[PDB]
Amino acid sequence: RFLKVKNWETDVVLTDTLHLKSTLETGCTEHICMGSIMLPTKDQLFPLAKEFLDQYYSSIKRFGSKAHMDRLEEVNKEIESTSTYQLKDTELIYGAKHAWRNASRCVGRIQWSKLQVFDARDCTTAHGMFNYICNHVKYATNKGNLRSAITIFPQRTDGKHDFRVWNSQLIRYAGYKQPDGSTLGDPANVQFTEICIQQGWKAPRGRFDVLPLLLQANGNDPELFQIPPELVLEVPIRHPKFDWFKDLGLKWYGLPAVSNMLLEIGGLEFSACPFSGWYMGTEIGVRDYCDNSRYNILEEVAKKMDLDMRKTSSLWKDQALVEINIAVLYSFQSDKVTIVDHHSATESFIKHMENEYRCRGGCPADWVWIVPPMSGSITPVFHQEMLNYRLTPSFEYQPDPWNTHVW
Amino acid sequence: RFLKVKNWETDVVLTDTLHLKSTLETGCTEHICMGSIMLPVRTKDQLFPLAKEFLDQYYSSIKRFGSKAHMDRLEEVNKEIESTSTYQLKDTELIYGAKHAWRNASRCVGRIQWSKLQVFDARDCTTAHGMFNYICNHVKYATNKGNLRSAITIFPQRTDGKHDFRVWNSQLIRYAGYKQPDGSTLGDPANVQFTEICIQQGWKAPRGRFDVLPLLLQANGNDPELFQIPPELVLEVPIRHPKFDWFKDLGLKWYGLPAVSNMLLEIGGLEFSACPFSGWYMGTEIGVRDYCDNSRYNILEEVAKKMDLDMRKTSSLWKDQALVEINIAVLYSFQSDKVTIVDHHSATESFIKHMENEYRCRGGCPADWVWIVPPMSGSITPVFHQEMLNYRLTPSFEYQPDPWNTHVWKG
Ligand code: HEM
Ligand code: HEM
Ligand SMILES: Cc1cc(N)nc(C[C@@H]2CNC[C@@H]2OCCCCOc2cc(F)cc(Cl)c2)c1
Ligand SMILES: Cc1cc(N)nc(C[C@@H]2CNC[C@@H]2OCCCCOc2cc(F)cc(Cl)c2)c1
Ligand SMILES: C[C@H](O)[C@H](O)[C@H]1CNc2nc(N)[nH]c(=O)c2N1
Ligand SMILES: C[C@H](O)[C@H](O)[C@H]1CNc2nc(N)[nH]c(=O)c2N1
Ligand SMILES: [Zn+2]
Repeated sequence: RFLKVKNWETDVVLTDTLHLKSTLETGCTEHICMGSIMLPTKDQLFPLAKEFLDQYYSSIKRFGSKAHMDRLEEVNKEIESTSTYQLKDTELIYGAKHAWRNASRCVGRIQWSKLQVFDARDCTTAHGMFNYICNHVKYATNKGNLRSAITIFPQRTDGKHDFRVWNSQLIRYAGYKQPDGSTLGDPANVQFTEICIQQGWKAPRGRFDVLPLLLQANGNDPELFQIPPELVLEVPIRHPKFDWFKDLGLKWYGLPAVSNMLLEIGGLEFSACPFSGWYMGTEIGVRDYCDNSRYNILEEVAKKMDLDMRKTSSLWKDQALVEINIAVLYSFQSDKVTIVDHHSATESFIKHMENEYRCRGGCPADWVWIVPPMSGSITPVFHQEMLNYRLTPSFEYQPDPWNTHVW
Repeated sequence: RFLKVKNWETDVVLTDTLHLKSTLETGCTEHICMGSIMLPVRTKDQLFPLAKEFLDQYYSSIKRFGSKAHMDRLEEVNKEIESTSTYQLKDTELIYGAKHAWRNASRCVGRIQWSKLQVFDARDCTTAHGMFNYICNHVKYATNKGNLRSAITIFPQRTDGKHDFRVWNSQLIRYAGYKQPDGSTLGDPANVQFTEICIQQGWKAPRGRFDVLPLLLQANGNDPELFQIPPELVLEVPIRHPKFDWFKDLGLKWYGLPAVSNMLLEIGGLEFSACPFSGWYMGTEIGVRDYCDNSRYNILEEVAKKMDLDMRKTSSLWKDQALVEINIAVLYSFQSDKVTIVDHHSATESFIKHMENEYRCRGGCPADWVWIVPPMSGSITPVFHQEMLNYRLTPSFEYQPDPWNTHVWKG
């Protein structure tokens, strides 16, 4: 019930108490561990609200004050007559900041407290959503000096009037099925590309086609919008020693911006709440470029390096993987667009973790997502035990909305 | 109750029923996942059910479940337990048991090999010297002049927990580590404490960077005794790089035989506290872990220096670049000397085919993703994208505390 985590490279032991305030379920039992599964009324709403306001008022050093009790009352009365309630601004900011503080999969949480929150709760149409979004993108991009941010659309009401961003990320490249039967562009987005084309998008039918936004206001059918090209900062990818690298025609976008999650604060659900930070190199260089199911360019790169591709044991995939990632890092840096490498990101999180242990009594952390997808055991997170548990406020993953929306 | 695992790369969906036969606890609950925690005298009473569970498993596997031969053996074990407190495994059962402990080892990527396992029965061994002989024979048989064969040697079972057989070495073959007065370390820093116990026990230590440790051997609850493995039995590979010629002058070598000797084998309720086993290396174990862990031989800097990488910012990926070359070197070296080795690409791929076979034939394959994914290049190996369920089946191998923490010195 008080739990220890050991770092096996340093012998630092941390004691976790924070887990006891754990509320949601993990998917694990004492019989089966699900650590590597990607997806494991007025009545219920008041405890949730209470649990949240309690932590808020504690955080502002006013637990059990006149102002604390007064708010519990007001919220309680609002639920009883309206069946929901509204967060104060200051509460909203705190909820969003803490949702990221609680995100057990996120290696970049050292920054959780620097999050600019944009209150789009007064939003009513897809056009409003687009406007808010363009502002988010421009503010966050900051000409390349990236700033973390989240934009929060109106909370779920009765589930029939949800605001949703249909894209999974604000900025993503189109994927298209080809005559030969292979894939042009990003295969991750085939399904969504076709929907866009089917909503009406004039697809340029290229390899790095920035997709249109699909915006749903008040549970209405969604509409398309192109993001002003001048707002989409992109980076052409070159190697600091391989001259031919640039001839591959590779580019990536500077702004990672998750747009499909559901944000839960004090029992209220914000179903459209797109957020953005900045890339860790490996997310582009390892996953976007190299995954079998993604742009998958290892064979092409390995050939240009004239490596021995006859046997897996020449470690040609590995050698090419490193060079691809040097190139991502080098390009972003050369163009002055913020990026971090896995070494410094993981070093940063270790410091963050130790901060959260002395300041908060722990830090939920999912080791399967925290350890980088290349060079695992030479980053310090590999040797660090982590406890994974669900705390609220949180971000949850949610069903791709076309399986869920009626047309 | 059915459970599905998905492969995100292939979209193959597998159904696990096997987890229904799981008994030991994981350490996880519905409130907390312990999946990355390294570590998350028996009684007459609990024993016959454990025996019976095991023996029903054995008899189903040979297609004699319900046979007279099965019921006779149940009653026979029954009796033996009540009159003597324990029981003895037949040869056939011991072999089956040791194969299934490997089969159920959810952290092992090598399990495609599980049915090929040479079992050596050392249950007549009564002394340390006797243990040494048996271990020497194991090492010679498994080494096989470079053409490694999987094997395990099984020493007599625990009785009252006061007469335990133990190999104090954590692997049969490992290098010493010596802490210097100045805080540096010569040899393997993992093995420094154990090396101190050996020096203390009387070992004369050459004090260099790759000294093979002496076995420390405990028979029958007795104080352990020192023994030198015959050096002609210790196959070693000097490490060189196919393109870089300065690599060999780093002075590096490694032993060919990976052989775990500190674990506990449990079969039908019995505890074998001494069951050293051995297979062959996956190259990243030496390349990534042994050489490049910071707490081990820590050679990334020296290798990047000699490679003249830009070492002034981590974003050159100098560590990553040096790591690949070392790993190329280890696989090159083993292969040139005809010592069995598998790379991580080929080992993970075999494992996914093993894993799928197991779902079709057995109803599951428990697997610990945190351990199965190699410690480099994780995401370009197909295990990365594989969902896995982790659960504890017996027969099983178990960590046991280092013996020098528990032994009462007879003096
Ligand atoms: C400041 C720079 C940031 C870095 C370097 C970063 C790092 C990452 C990384 C590497 C992942 C794994 C992504 C994957 O492999 O799919 C991740 C996941 C995630 N991060 Fe961050 N993050 C940053 C900012 C943010 C911000 C601003 C938020 C929200 C406010 C956030 C919330 C999340 C969440 C909820 C996940 C899990 C996503 C999922 O489950 O699909 N991160 N983070
Ligand atoms: C074909 C040769 C084999 C290969 C390539 C292989 C591969 C591996 C690797 C890479 C590990 C992880 C070690 C680490 O990174 O800490 C491992 C763990 C393990 N393997 Fe194997 N294995 C092989 C044969 C065997 C055999 C013969 C057995 C026993 C019969 C066995 C049982 C285990 C156990 C119990 C663990 C976990 C050890 C622990 O918890 O410390 N393996 N396997
Ligand atoms: C089925 C499913 C569940 C889930 N939680 N998330 C997904 C999305 C998959 C999981 N990894 C790749 C893909 O996610 C990419 C979007 C997350 C990227 O997250 C960030 C956010 C940042 F701000 C910065 C960085 Cl480097 C990464 C799918
Ligand atoms: C605290 C703890 C628990 C535990 N279960 N196991 C350990 C042993 C640790 C895990 N990494 C370093 C040390 O491993 C050496 C033992 C595993 C090696 O196993 C094999 C066996 C083989 F036949 C082949 C290969 Cl590549 C590896 C420590
Ligand atoms: C099956 C496994 O859970 C899955 O492949 C995970 C592994 N770790 C990950 N780690 C990160 N950061 N992102 C991911 O998408 C994944 N995928
Ligand atoms: C803390 C963490 O669980 C621990 O470092 C694990 C991570 N994965 C590993 N995987 C293997 N194969 N071997 C190990 O020693 C470890 N160490
Ligand atoms: Zn778990």
